[PDB]
Amino acid sequence: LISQSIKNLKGGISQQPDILRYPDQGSRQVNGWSSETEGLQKRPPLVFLNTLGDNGALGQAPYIHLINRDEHEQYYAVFTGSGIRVFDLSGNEKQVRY
Amino acid sequence: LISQSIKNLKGGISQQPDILRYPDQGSRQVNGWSSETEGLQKRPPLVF
Amino acid sequence: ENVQVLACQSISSDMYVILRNEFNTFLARISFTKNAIDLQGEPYRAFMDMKIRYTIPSGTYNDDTFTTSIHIPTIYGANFGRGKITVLEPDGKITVFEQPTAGWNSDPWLRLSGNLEGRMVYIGFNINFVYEFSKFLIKQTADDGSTSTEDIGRLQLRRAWVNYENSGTFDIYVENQSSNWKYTMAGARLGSNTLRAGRLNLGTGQYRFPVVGNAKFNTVYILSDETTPLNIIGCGWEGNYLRRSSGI
Amino acid sequence: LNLGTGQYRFPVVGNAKFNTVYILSDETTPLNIIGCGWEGNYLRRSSGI
Amino acid sequence: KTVLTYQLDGSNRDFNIPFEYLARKFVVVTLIGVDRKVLTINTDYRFATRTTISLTKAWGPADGYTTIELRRVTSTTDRLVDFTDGSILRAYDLNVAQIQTMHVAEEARDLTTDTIGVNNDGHLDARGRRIVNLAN
Amino acid sequence: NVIKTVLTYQLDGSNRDFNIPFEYLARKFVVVTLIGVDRKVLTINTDYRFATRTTISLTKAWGPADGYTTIELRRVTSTTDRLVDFTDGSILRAYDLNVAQIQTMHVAEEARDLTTDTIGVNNDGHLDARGRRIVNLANAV
Amino acid sequence: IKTVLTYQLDGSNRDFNIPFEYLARKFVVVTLIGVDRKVLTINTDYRFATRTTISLTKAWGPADGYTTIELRRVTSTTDRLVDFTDGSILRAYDLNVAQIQTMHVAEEARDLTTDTIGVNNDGHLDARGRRIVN
Amino acid sequence: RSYDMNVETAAELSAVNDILASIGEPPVSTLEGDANADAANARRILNKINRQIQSRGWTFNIEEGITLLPDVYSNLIVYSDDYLSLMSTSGQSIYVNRGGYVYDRTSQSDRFDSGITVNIIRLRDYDEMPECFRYWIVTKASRQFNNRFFGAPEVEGVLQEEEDEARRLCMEYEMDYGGYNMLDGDAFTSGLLTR
Amino acid sequence: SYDMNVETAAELSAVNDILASIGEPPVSTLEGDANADAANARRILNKINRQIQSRGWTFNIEEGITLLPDVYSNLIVYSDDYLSLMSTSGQSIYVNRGGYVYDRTSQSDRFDSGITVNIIRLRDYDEMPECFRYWIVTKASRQFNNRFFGAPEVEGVLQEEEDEARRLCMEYEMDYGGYNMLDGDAFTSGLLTR
Amino acid sequence: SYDMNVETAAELSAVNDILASIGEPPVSTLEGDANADAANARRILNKINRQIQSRGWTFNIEEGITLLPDVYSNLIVYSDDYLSLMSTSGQSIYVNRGGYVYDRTSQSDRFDSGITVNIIRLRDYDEMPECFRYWIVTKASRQFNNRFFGAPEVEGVLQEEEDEARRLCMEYEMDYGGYNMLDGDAFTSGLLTR
Repeated sequence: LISQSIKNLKGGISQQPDILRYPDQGSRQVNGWSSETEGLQKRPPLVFLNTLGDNGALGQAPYIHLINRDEHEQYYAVFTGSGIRVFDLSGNEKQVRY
Repeated sequence: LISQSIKNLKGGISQQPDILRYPDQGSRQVNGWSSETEGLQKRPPLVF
Repeated sequence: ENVQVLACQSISSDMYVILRNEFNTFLARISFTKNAIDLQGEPYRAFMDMKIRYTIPSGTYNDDTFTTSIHIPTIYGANFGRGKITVLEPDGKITVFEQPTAGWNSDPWLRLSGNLEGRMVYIGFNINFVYEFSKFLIKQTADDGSTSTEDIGRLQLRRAWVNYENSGTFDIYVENQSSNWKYTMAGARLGSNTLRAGRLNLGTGQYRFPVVGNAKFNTVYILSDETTPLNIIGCGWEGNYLRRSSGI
Repeated sequence: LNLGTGQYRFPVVGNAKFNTVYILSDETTPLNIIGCGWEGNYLRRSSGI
Repeated sequence: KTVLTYQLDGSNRDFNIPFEYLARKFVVVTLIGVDRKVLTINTDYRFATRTTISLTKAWGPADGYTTIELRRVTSTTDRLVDFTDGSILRAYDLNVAQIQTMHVAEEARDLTTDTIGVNNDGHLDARGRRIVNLAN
Repeated sequence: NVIKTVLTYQLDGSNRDFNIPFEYLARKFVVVTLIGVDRKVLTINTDYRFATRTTISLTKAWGPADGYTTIELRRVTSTTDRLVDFTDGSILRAYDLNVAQIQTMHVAEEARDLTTDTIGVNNDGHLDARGRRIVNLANAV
Repeated sequence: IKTVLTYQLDGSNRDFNIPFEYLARKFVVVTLIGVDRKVLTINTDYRFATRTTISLTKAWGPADGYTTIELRRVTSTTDRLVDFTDGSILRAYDLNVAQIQTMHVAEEARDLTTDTIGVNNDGHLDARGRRIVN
Repeated sequence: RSYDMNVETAAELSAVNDILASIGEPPVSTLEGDANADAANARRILNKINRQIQSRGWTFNIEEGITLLPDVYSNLIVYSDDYLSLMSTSGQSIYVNRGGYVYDRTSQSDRFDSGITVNIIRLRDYDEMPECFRYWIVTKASRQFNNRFFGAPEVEGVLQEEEDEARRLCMEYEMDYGGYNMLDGDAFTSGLLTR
Repeated sequence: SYDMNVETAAELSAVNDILASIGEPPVSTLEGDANADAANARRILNKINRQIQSRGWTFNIEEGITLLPDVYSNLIVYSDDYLSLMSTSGQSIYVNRGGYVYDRTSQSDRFDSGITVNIIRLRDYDEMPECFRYWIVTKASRQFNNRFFGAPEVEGVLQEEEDEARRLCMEYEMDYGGYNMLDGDAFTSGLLTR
Repeated sequence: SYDMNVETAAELSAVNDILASIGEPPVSTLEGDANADAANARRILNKINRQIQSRGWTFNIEEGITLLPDVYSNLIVYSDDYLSLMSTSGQSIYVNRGGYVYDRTSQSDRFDSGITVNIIRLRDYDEMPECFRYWIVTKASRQFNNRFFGAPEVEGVLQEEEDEARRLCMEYEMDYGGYNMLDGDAFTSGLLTR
């Protein structure tokens, strides 16, 4: 009769064979956050801020960059590929003249 | 009665004597690809 | 299921995510705050995706069917393709609505049971947590850090334990080749100063559950879709080990 | 396709020094070899060192 | 008191209900009549207050439908409470969980008094009826 | 069938101890009545005591003489007042849930008591009037 | 709807189906009424072929003297399926099983009407055969 | 809390608790559902041993002269799995089961007209058993569930002694209960003492 | 099986002594606070209380008591409090089938007017001689020390105590019963008549 | 050898108990899903089923049964279901040569009109007394615990169980056969004639 204990669950998915994985690693970890103090938790929940329009509004592949210039000047800028749509972090569109 | 297990087959050919080879090494490996995740596989095929 | 994720970028300890649906795109926020209630007045942090706090509009309740119904597009501004939506009242009451088969875009309405017209309901989809465990082999560290596992013997496993702290509603499924058993840790133990009628059931402890069989063929996964939190500190196992060929 | 995962235990019998094992495949299907074990009686008479 | 007949003469809409019920769907209203008729809810009877139902039109003795007999049929399959993993328990939850079963039992014990039943004296009172098919 | 909460044990002479098999939830929920020509319910300490957890000992011993052919000990669990009722901040104790669940089961077993009250079938294929008079009853045709 | 149902017995039918949502299994009792009540044991004579059928082994009939297979569900008041215990997680499956069992007892309490004397056309009380006793 | 409460419990459920107390783990609340393995295994080892303790014939178990009856149409009497033993009343039992039907080995007939009389050990449940045995069915199940799953040798070595004490008490139970007599109650030497 | 939903101060000192057996501090009330060990101790005390009464003892075996059938039912409830029904003379004929006494021999569950049976019935722990009250604890002090805290050296001392307790218990009735070989039995009392 | 290609619910509970013997979870069906352990358990149950029947037991040994030769062939098939053909009185003369009964003494494989032989024939596990049905499992519970999961401490307890099972089995026929020394045999029944 033998027993073993994995002290912490800090490692995430490992695709190495099971005979080679370290004790912490596991096969699947979805929607989880492996903190050091409490080993595994559920990810913090998404909180809805705003809806930014239809699916194609931002385009199939936008390049989105965050302009963190100041505490009050945090803005997101998306490049639709057809134009620029800038969003305040509260979700409010900021007009971009061209 | 003793048993031993070579955990991985990552090393390739070794021409050193058998009494000196490390456990992973082997005498011949032709058309094989020793990946870390799956130890030995067949080489990917040539595509014309 | 269908949420195409545009590039999130963390600002401080808060991550701002942009998603597609594909009916309407949104900006959402993830913040790793240990002890906060993400929305105002919410009874406990509810780990539900897309949390919104909606004060119900007056026109919704109908006396004849005795239901109060809220349109999903009105609540979020967008119709959603799939998912289970939990509506949490200010009190602990939770009503979970599974997706209409067509989607939540065919029929949007969430038909809450009572007459709620001035209540504030925190509505959101459910996050699904899945953590499979690596197979329970005997892993012995070498003199060096690398760990090697003894696979040269039969390890028949008899029990296993998950040590948790302040967590709830988790289900641990042990599946042998043909068995599929599920064991649920549901909260504080009866009689604890923690289990109370109106408070969240969050408890600390070790849940010992039986995993029986060859280690090589047994799989354990922990799955939780509930609104409550989860913590997993450690995991043990015991079991008979008998390698006949005394190695090395 | 018949592709499977497992341990195939096969009998290799005899002095280790004179036994050779080779794996040969010319088939269209893939191959993976993770580890290899062996067991066997060991008896050194002269208890060394 | 799951059953009580409210024999009313005119188109009287108001009929108070004294059996506390768990939901609207449990109180079923029929008019005692030459033929008993189950009046549907939205179309025919509406709950003015939880306590009082209020019928539309109300039929009558002049009509074939006569007296109105409302009663409680508390469903035994559709459980009002479904305990799930927290989901904070609610005091209101456990108490209602037990009240539904107490209600089913209490209204089922009146499906006997409609027959022979027992008077306070302790005697099984036939209501002046004739026992047929008996053997000596 | 059979009825497990109403038991009537014959009365002869000085047998003054009768046993209560049914699981009763409180000492006030068992009613002991001396059925005979006139039913007489007996009071908790003046007449019947509860010798053990499951035995009732009558003080006087009543026989066929005073009327009183049989004694019926039956269970009456109060449907109105719940023995334990949860509140918002209460610690949930395995005793409270247990007493609560045990009371509803008891109320439904009182439906077998309802079979005992009305005329209902006994072990034999015989409708049983269980020692009570069929009052009223009309006439013969 | 409905806990107590009776079938008809002919010599060669042995499979009868059970409508009610029985918890456990010990809870269904199968008594061959016939001329004289006779209870069937769990495996010697009748056996639960599917969750929803009770298949007799002997295939009784009137030739044996028994008609009208009566298979009714009697929930047990004493043998509770859930016993809460201190120090054990309050799982929701437990509370729900407790509530389901007590509501099953009450549901069968609602069937005693099928059990009693019975009212014929008019108010006539009826006793079909069944000589009143005591 | 009232002293005046007599409330009961599942004698079957309390037996499965005693098994899980023995191996060492917290009491499991409800046996229902085929998810928990420990309950299913502890319940099955309870059932699989219930059919052994009963199979060994004891005086109460052995019904005597029970008349099994043939089906009118096929004249064959079924041998169930609840019939732990079926043996002739007197000696040299002639009944065996062939294809699940009582067969008379001596006359080679599966067809019986009018019935057979035999000593059946019927299989009955934990709750119809004498307390003496209800202890011993559990504490024998408390060994094999300790054997097959929690193989620590030191507590099986403790528990063995208990199963043996239980056997001694169980045996004492019927030597009283059967009340068997050498010289006044048997078949042979009751007849010799007639004056 | 009767289950434990009531409390007693004299019984509370027994569960304290079963928690002493591991090395645990005494509880103060058996309220239901999540003390797994105390709960388990109450379980082992009750589970062993129903052995010590089951082994028949002289004060335990009520002799020649009449169980009365319920008049309308015509059957007698054979409850789980009746540890051993037996019979008064020989070849006891009563067995539990369902929950009711059944005459094994006459194949009848129906009785009119009762039975003289020798019944050993459950009595509370408190309603027990002090000699046994020690031994019910110190036998429970073994199995509770074997099922949760499996240390061998604190058990091997305890087993030597359980036996002493049993000796003292046995000594208790051989006085209390007062059993006479040649002047008090059924056979060789009749032979000594002059 | 008859091989296992059919299933039975009463037999399924036996393979569950052989998988309990290692410490494995119960199977639910013996479909053929790759459960090596269940397959091996079915093999050991069948392989030991053909011992317990082979050791002759009273209900197993059909006595005086007649095997009939096929009329045109003139030989009798001696199949693998016949565990022990023997003969009725002494010096059994029938042996299996090829697949047919051969008279060892008269050197003939050809028979006309049959033979009275005492045959022990294979019967299913289900067609077995409950006393043996336990012991066929708990003997298979040893060899399956010796061939795949070779732990010594869970075997040494099991061997002490196999023996108890054998005792109980042996007790079963010494009642069931009802064998009489001085009133029922062939020799000393004849001596007691007055």
